[PDB]
Amino acid sequence: HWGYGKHNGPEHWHKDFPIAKGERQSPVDIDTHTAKYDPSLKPLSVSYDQATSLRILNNGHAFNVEFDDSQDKAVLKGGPLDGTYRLIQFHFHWGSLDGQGSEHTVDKKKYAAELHLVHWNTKYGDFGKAVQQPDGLAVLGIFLKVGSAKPGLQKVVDVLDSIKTKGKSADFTNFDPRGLLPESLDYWTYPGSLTTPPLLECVTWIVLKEPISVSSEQVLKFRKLNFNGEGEPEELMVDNWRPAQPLKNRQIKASFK
Ligand SMILES: NS(=O)(=O)c1cc(C(=O)CSc2nc3cnc4ccccc4c3[nH]2)ccc1Cl
Ligand SMILES: [Zn+2]
Repeated sequence: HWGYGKHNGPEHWHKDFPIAKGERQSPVDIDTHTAKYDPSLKPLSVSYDQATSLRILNNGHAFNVEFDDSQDKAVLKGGPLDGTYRLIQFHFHWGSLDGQGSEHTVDKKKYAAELHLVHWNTKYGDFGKAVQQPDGLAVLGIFLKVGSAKPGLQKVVDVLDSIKTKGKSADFTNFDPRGLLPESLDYWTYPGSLTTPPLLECVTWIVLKEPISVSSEQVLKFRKLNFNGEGEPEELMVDNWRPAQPLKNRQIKASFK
């Protein structure tokens, strides 16, 4: 039922999912001036050398590139995190125009898109149990701006026509998510939630300061995807972002400056 339209978009989600008005909802605006530099924060450890991508799926809201998370192969640690978080999937949120599309904002700035690399805490055994825990997930968020192409993105862009509509999937092996990372791993971090229903308050958000650039042609291909299934009226998959939510009783920490 939920989606991103006038009638079922973010401002409606609270009726099915009451925590949408909770105390640690995401995304948020990152006020860079009031983010607290924490010299005790560690460098993020991104260990994606042995990542095994499996498949790409249009789930009707976005597309997910899924990984084999049945061993410690692509893991996130360090940073604000205790213990080890395994990559399960990544996906993006993007706009109908270059001036919008990110979920997090930085001093109210919206990026064209935002990449979420979703990881679950191995102490909880699997993703489904992890999302019921307050430290269950760690999502690495990376902003996308439009400029020069991201060559490491092109494999993803080129398979989108094979997953145009809801429920379509395609094999997607040997994709290296290191090609989606900017040079710096400087980040902001704060406790929050899934940005999509069920909006569970289980995420440590780690948002990189440095965006990656992607070309106008790459983001255009995102915008040709469909939220509908095959054989249904075409509604372009665009503006699949949730706006900034109240920060409430939270502090955003900076690993830099
Ligand atoms: N936008 S986000 O917060 O990074 C984020 C997005 C998503 C998705 O939207 C993937 S599609 C997706 N469909 C479902 C259905 N039920 C779920 C129940 C619990 C948890 C996830 C669920 C889910 N995720 C999954 C995890 C995260 Cl952390
Ligand atoms: Zn997301």
